[PDB]
Amino acid sequence: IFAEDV
Amino acid sequence: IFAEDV
Amino acid sequence: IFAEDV
Amino acid sequence: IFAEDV
Amino acid sequence: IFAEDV
Amino acid sequence: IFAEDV
Repeated sequence: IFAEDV
Repeated sequence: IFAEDV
Repeated sequence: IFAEDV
Repeated sequence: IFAEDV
Repeated sequence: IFAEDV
Repeated sequence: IFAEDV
């Protein structure tokens, strides 16, 4: 899993 | 931005 | 708003 | 998996 | 079961 | 905002 909020 | 690889 | 169940 | 971004 | 109220 | 996942 890769996840981000940017 | 929200992004994911799952 | 981003919401999920996976 | 639960996820939420707000 | 998913419920989302906005 | 309400999210419920069951």
